[PDB]
Amino acid sequence: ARYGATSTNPAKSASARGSYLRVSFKNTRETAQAINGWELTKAQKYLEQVLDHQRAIPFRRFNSSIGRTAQGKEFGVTKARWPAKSVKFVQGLLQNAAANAEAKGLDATKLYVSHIQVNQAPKQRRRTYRAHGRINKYESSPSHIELVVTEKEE
Amino acid sequence: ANLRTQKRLAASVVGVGKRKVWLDPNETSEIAQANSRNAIRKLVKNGTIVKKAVTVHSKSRT
Amino acid sequence: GKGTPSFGKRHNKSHTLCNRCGRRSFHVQKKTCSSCGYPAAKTRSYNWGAKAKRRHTTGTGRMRYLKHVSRRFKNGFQTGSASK
Amino acid sequence: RRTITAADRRMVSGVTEKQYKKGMKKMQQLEKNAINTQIRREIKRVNFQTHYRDELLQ
Amino acid sequence: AAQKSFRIKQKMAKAKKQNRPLPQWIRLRTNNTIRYNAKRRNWRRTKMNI
RNA sequence: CUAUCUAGCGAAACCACAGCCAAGGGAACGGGCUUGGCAGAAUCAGCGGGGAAAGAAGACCCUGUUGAGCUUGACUCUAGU
RNA sequence: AGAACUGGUACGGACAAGGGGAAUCUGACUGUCUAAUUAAAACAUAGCAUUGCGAUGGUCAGAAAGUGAUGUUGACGCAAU
RNA sequence: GUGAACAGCCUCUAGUUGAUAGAAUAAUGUAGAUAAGGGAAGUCGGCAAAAUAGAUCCGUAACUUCGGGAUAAGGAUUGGC
RNA sequence: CGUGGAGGUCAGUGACGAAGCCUAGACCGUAAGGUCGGGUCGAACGGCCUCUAGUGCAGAUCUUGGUGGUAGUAGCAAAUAUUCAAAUGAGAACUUUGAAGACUGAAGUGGGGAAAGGUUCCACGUCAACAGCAGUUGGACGUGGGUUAGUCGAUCCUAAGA
RNA sequence: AUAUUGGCGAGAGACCGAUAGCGAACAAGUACAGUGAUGGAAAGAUGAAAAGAACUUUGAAAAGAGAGUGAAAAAGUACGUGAAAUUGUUGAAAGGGAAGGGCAUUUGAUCAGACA
Ligand SMILES: [Zn+2]
Repeated sequence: ARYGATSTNPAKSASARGSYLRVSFKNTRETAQAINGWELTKAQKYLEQVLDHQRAIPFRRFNSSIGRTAQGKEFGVTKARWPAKSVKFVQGLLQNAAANAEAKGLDATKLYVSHIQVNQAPKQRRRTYRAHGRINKYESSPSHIELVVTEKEE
Repeated sequence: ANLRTQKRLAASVVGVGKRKVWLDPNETSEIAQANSRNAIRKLVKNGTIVKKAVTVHSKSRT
Repeated sequence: GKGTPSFGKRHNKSHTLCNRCGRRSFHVQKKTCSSCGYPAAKTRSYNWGAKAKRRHTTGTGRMRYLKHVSRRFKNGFQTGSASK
Repeated sequence: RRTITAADRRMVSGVTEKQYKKGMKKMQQLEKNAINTQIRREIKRVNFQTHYRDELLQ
Repeated sequence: AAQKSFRIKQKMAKAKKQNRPLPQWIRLRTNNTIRYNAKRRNWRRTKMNI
């Protein structure tokens, strides 16, 4: 139950974590940086809209040769994408963080995501077959996700 | 549930192939309990299952 | 071809199980095992197969009788009952 | 017409079907870890076809 | 084949007996490190040579 | 039907370090050195000029007190006869 | 097999289905081989010709044997071309 | 069933609906096509494509080992009632 | 200067924390490297005088192992093709039932075999992995069931041969 | 008297300490490939004792967050210590077609001598 870099008080903050989750990693980093610093109402409206094909997630770093879309225009960048598996794997953790927020007296009127990060999990390997009889590797890139919610104050 | 046992059995109990058995779309809470073979003859006589008739290949133009 | 279309024709066996050594080595078209020549008398022992002597040498398997001679020497090969 | 199931012998001698699920999950996770680390090695030393062709002459 | 001998059916009985997981109370023994069953095989991957 | 865009899954070649050019000398055709002209983030689809790009090319030529296939009235032998 | 009939002169109405001709090199023809770059004018082939040999023999194998192949053969035959 | 046909095409008994999908219709592609006029002027070279085709009747030359060449070349026809 | 061991010495240091590990914290030595403070950590370890050696790495198309960039990119395009309603389900382009639409078109995408495979056959339960997407489904996963011969085969003959 | 890298029983080491030592400290000549002769791996360390997490809550469940065990979850079976390449977070800073380096100094961070 060790978390990453947390600059908040650990008396007014609930926590959430998902380990060894088999989603992509380069998508979960982008989605988990789309929401860093948002309220837990507008964040969930956002992560309901991304599946509903408005307000795309911007791909900042892990973004080479992807296609351009218009809906990244509200975030400044022009490369945007809608990862519907990583949104479904993050929204469960936001819902879990709300249910841990309601078990400490933290009211849901002022919560926001303070510390959110992904991590390259142990790879889960498979094989694929190329020409001339050569086995190359073919692996999945799972992610650990850590997420601490806390309430804004003065 | 999953009636792929019963649609296999209903060709062996009737004599027509697999593609001609019409199961019932409304009584799947009852057909799914007819696991063994000798309950399917209690259902063909009940009319839960019906052998569909042979699709016509007429020869009249010939 | 000489590769993949000529690997499909491999179905009829040319080795079957041996009755002395028990591995799939009894040739059938001339009836002679290759890990120990079965219609011959002595097992196929070799000095250039120095690792192969360890795969079938003594001390390997059960030794239903040869792990008692060491103990049975030490009591003089004695007979008769134990005691009262 | 049975008073014996699969579970009847094993509920007495040790294991229990709730702890059996906490054993069956651990073997399939450890089978993954022993089949991951073999594919972490064989993919490097498998393209060494010792009788290759290199099918481009003229 | 389906017209097999008895030397093959003597061996496939042991091949059908040696295809099961490790018994679950083995791991509850005291000095037992046997986590999975390593010699376990199935017919898709490793053909036994007979 | 590809390609393009999206959901999911997602390897490899290659890789000192990285990439704007012209003249200059120079291992005799610089991405770097030296004078110059210049120079604005992240970039997507194409492209085949360059990277003397990438490959278990086909090469012609030589040295080695390096072999092998083969041929003879080479040397030295030998089965057979 | 035949005749009148009728049409947007269609008519093996899709499917299925020979391109043809005059000359030259080379191989007679049918066939076979370089599986995974060469299907040929190469090889094979029938035809023609030569040589050895009458059996205690011709040709050839075997380390040797009281051992073998041609030989369940004998010149209209076997062997080597 | 058409058809000479076990061709091709469609259909019955029997079986399957498996092969990642959605939107869009740019370049370049892989596959399948078409074209005014000219007809090899392309290119080492008619490479590739188009043409001819099934059946009946007429009609068939050099040469020839008299067996062939030969479906030679060149013409006309084809439905339904 | 340093490393692995060995003989002395420091009546050395140490669970009140020994080695190791990290630190754009400090000091010493021109350096080889030594010493201290902090965090982690939990059982051994140094100095000096000597002895001994499988003793010092950037390379060897180095060996073994691990991970990059390339990169969410190449792509996942032969075999004509899928659609609607309902059902269990947390969830259904993918499971099942119905309804349509098709295709294989009797040298079949049918019904049985021989080699070879070996329990995949079939039911119940289940989805961490596999089915290069999915999944409640499966040739996968867990546990049990199943092969009945006087005649059909082998056994009995002989070929080429051994 | 002599020999003995095999079998059996012992005793020791200025040897190696898991990429070393036999190929094998471990269900090793096993798993695995090959028709076959033969070829042949990887893989040791929770804690003193499992005291392996009762109970509550969110979730369909995998698990999460509390609570509890523990001297220690910075020891939770993926379990001593946990290095580097490599990666996420936050912080500091910088950036007109590379980045790094040398000499001097401004600025920003930190350390300092006591001369108490
Ligand atoms: Zn044998």
